[PDB]
Amino acid sequence: KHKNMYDHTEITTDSLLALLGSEKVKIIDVRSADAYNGWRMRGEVRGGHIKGAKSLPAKWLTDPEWLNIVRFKQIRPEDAIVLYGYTPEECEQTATRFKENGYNNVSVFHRFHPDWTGNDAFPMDRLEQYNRLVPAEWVNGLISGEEIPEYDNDTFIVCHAHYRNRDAYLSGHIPGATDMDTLALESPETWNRRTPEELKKALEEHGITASTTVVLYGKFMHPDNADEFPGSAAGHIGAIRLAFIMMYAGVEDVRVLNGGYQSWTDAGFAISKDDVPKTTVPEFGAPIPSRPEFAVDIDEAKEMLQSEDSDLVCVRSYPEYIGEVSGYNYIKKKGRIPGAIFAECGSDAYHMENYRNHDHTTREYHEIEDIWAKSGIIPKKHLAFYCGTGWRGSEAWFNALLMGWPRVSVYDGGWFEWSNDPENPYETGVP
Ligand SMILES: [Cl-]
Ligand SMILES: [Cl-]
Ligand SMILES: [Cl-]
Ligand SMILES: [Mg+2]
Repeated sequence: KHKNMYDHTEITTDSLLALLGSEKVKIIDVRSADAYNGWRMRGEVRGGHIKGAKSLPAKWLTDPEWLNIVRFKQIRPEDAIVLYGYTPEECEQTATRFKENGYNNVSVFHRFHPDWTGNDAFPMDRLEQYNRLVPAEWVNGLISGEEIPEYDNDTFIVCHAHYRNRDAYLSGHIPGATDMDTLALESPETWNRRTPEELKKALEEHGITASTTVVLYGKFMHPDNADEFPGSAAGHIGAIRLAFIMMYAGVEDVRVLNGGYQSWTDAGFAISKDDVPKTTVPEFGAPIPSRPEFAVDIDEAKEMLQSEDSDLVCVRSYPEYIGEVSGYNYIKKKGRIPGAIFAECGSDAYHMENYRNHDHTTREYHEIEDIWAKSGIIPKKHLAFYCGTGWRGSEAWFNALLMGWPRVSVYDGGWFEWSNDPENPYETGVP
């Protein structure tokens, strides 16, 4: 009876079942986040995670901040740790890593697949709209013409988003993908979505119809506030921003590659440097916008601040929230919209650390859900997420949409439109 860094105790199905409600037990899913979200990556008939399990992909073992990731997930040495993957062998390195860092109660559950996934009495959970947030393997099957799950279409396009930075695309992109400048779908004057006529033309010239499956992704290139356009380096926020606008416009099937370009190269797939010409289409095929409820403008937003069942969700940084900085080099006004609920995005206007993992995949949705709930951000309300100009609001909105929330919007104008009217009230300083 000694602590063994390399030999791990197995916990049986019956023991684990009896512990599903224990507050002192942490069930840890070491598969990829996409499998955790619900993708049936090994052909299992029930996808998702053991009910109550947290997500800690073994892929993160090479991250030097691994222990800080564990600690901010509130996984503590006094907890009983139960690990599972598709196989117990996939858990061994994670089990050892926990034991090397002072975690003495670590078990491996051997029978998640196919035992747990294959019996409907064993409770599981999943991200309700997981099929909109696709893994790299799905994209690779799509462009290769292979059969893939959650796809019944015959027309697709892979779109590499960027803000006036074609080099983000030309320096390496998914084979066959074409680039879309974010300026194609949003106006540099208002930083809102363009008019219906402009959206129709822009989508057609990029080869997109309403019945085209659009797969969006961007390249993270370490945004720097010292640069004139830091957004040129936050390509995957821009991709989700464009996903919002396309879904607003009326593209029926929009997917986002979870984690963006890094997920493609982390999977080891081939990259291309061809400047792929556009294959235009003549008619978009649906009235624009087909889903106008996704977009909230300033008059409705003011109404939502007065309504009991509605709220605006400020997805800005803390220095922006208290009026220390405006967040952007082209905005002078500092302050915040009075009455909005704060949901801190991350470090600045071009980072989403509170909504992402280190590899830029979306944060474990239960964590987003629970933090939001502590502030009264809940699905029974009509929610309009916003930020400076709508990029971060769109990513927060997308995370809520993935959870299946029935009334979530982006207040497009954000602080930029709000503060451009001097008659609009604003707060400043620490609350
Ligand atoms: Cl949907
Ligand atoms: Cl990004
Ligand atoms: Cl604000
Ligand atoms: Mg805007």
